[PDB]
Amino acid sequence: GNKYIQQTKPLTLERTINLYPLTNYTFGTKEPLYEKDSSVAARFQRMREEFDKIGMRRTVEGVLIVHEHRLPHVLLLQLGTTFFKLPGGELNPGEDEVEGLKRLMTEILGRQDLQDWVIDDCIGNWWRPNFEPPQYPYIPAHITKPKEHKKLFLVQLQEKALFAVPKNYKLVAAPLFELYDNAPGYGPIISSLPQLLSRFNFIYN
Amino acid sequence: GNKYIQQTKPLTLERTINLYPLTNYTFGTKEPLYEKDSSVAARFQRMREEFDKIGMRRTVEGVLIVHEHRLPHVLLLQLGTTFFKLPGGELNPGEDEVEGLKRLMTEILGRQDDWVIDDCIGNWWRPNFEPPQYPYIPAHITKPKEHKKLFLVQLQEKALFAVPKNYKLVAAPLFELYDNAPGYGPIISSLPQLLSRFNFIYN
Amino acid sequence: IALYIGNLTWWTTDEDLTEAVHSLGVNDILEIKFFENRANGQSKGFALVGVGSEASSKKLMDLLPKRELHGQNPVVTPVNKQFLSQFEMQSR
Amino acid sequence: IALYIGNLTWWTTDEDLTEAVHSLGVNDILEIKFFENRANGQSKGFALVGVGSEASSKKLMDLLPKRELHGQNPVVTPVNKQFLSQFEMQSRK
RNA sequence: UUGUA
RNA sequence: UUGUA
Repeated sequence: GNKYIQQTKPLTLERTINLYPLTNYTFGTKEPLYEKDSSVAARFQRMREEFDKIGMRRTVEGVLIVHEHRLPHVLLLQLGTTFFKLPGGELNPGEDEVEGLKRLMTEILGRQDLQDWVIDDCIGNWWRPNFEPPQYPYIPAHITKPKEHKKLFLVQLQEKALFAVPKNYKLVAAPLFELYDNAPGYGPIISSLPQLLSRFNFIYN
Repeated sequence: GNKYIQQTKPLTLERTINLYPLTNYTFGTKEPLYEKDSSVAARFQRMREEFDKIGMRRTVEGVLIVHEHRLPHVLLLQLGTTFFKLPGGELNPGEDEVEGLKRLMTEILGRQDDWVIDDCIGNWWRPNFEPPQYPYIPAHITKPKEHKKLFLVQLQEKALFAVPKNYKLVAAPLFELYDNAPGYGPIISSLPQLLSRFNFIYN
Repeated sequence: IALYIGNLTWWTTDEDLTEAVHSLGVNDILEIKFFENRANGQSKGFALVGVGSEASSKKLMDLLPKRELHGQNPVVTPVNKQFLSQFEMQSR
Repeated sequence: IALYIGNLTWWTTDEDLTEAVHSLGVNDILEIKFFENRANGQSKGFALVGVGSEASSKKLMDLLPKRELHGQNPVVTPVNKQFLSQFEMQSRK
């Protein structure tokens, strides 16, 4: 008898994604990149101001996945000892969401020597109703003008590639069970990634 | 001046889903449905057992969403005022996931007098014959007992839902579930996040 | 100059509220800030409102509470730490 | 009739763990119940394990250490609430 | 440790 | 309340 070929599925119904060993990826340094804002209260002030000239903040973050021991790890930037962020940032007004993440990723991990990113999956949306830390994966009934909107994009990696990192940031590969139900550790967003990625069908090369 | 035509966006990048007012949807009572398992240690006993000859247990659940006041609501099933389960169940060995779900849904919410499902929103695996379920398979586990798979069930503009006497069909707004695992389990309560990616329309 | 509005649904919004006062005809709204469950960001059902005029403040004090938002009567009081407590007692 | 087995990585499957055991002459395994964080489900480095044969136990004890599962030498020990107290203290690593 | 009308 | 380098 001869093997039948399981056809590909509607992407919406099954998304297959390719993960390669952390080793396949090499990471050199680069001049450090101090954030635009500084203190906690510092960035909110900036927000208020900007919201009045431009409007709602549009933030995009990229979730780069590798794996180890048949277990996905998310690359998390890390300032100091206990702060993590996903590579990403603020869009310039009018900017095409994806084009903007590309610009940002390159800005934040670019190799000295024209790479290209594969972004074709939005994996989450988070909204800040008012001008404080609170963020929710949805816009509350009473809110008609959110202060900031965050869109999340799975970012596929190739079999191998090289990246560069600000001399101030350290780059860690968070495994999922390290993040799961670990809101205190990494926040709500980052810590719910295991959930938000569970839908993907991963391949460990 | 002349605008260029917006290119098409891959569905994987922007999934646009149509929602309708909860009030377009109504229930009628039906013959009550009990559960294959009864007591707690039962399901696991059956689980253990079944697995031995069937292999892994494949479970699915459907996530029917409605909208009121610009807030997506999920239809859950309650009995005692503290238990809420998604519609769905175990598959029969070899059964197709989607068709499978359809079957179980209609089975549990019929229209004597249809289902649309094109999205997988989640996955949770049960590492042992214990309660714990995680949205991923831990590295030391090679053969997990149960495998739950959740789908977005698109609904018609309006419909009727037969409801086993023993069940009340509630419609939780998102915030009710958010961060509320002590109320709705870790699956259910993480449905908000799991749903955030969808570009909903509130018809 | 500021106040407290309450006894309104959790879907009563800054926008469609401003319409209410615009109906009384004030337009003074500087800013509005809702109180809400941090856990899920759900509105508590009352907002601290910000205003710039005093004569309108009267109107709000005076007249608003005898109107229906979504079937509710806007229990408007001025900003006081002893009012507030009843507004959250409300939550319960 | 059970032992403990530790100094195991968190990625030591139950399969590869058993792969090593039959490779000692022992063909009467029981349970192979792993201990693991209930929050994230991560393996706790050790696993309870019972055995029908009760001399093969010695086998493990003697032979399993000085073998390498994922470049780590296991630690076959009898069952004991002091070993519990021992492994558990290790998990915090 | 969303579980027993 | 993952926030100070």
